[PDB]
Amino acid sequence: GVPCALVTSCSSVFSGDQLVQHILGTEDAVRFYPWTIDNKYYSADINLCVVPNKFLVTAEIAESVQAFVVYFDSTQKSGLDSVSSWLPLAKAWLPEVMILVCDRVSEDGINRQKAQEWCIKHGFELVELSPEELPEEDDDFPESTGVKRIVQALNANVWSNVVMK
Amino acid sequence: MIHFILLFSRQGKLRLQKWYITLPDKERKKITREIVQIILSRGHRTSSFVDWKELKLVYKRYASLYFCCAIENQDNELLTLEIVHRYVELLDKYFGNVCELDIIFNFEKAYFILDEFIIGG
Repeated sequence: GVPCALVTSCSSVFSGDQLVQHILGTEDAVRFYPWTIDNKYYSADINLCVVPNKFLVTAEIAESVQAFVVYFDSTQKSGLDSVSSWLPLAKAWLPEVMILVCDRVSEDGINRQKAQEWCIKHGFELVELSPEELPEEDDDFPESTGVKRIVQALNANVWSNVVMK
Repeated sequence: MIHFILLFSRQGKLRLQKWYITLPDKERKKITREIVQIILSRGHRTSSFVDWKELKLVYKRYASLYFCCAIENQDNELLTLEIVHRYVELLDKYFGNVCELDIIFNFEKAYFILDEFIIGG
């Protein structure tokens, strides 16, 4: 079975389909987008599965989920309410890759502290598509950000259908 | 001396561990789960280490990986930070970068490099 990276958005401004087109660009109803992960260790044909609402997740989608990438709106204090509503499904699927994505954190809403607390509690990593700051010039081993970081994280996974090199 | 060395990700995934104390696997897992939570939750770099039980957890983030070396409270955390950095340089020399991907798919080489650089803790 071809694994899925389940992608959804809890924001009304930015959709899972938009996020998936950003991922594919790197070097309601469910939609599947084929994507071949290719690196020095393996290649793996997966699907980026855009699921606009959780009630469209069928048994057969669920059993294929090996990554979960959820976009959220950080502008309000309530921004993680809708994300946390996915957690019963995420703890059922037990994906090895779990990524919480926003455009950037908001000090007036979900700030970095609150997003980090939630990610560490639940086994996610926080990614910003448009970090306000560029990384420090003396951060000699910097972390990738944005969609590049999402792609790195999806590469750092032993997909069930890896073809090893 | 060094009690153990951990390499883990921002998602809390333990990718490499080297122990210099004999403990059953479930005990080691209790320890590493707790330590990973503590280190990931530190948002401000106000020390090279976290005091934990009787140990000093000397740690540093390199790219998306945390490197943690647990030493005794009286031990030299400055030399430990240097040791961690020198291990990272050895990894960077072999793999051409510092990536979780390398630790996942070339675990034995990362472990070999560490084990042959560190003698007994």
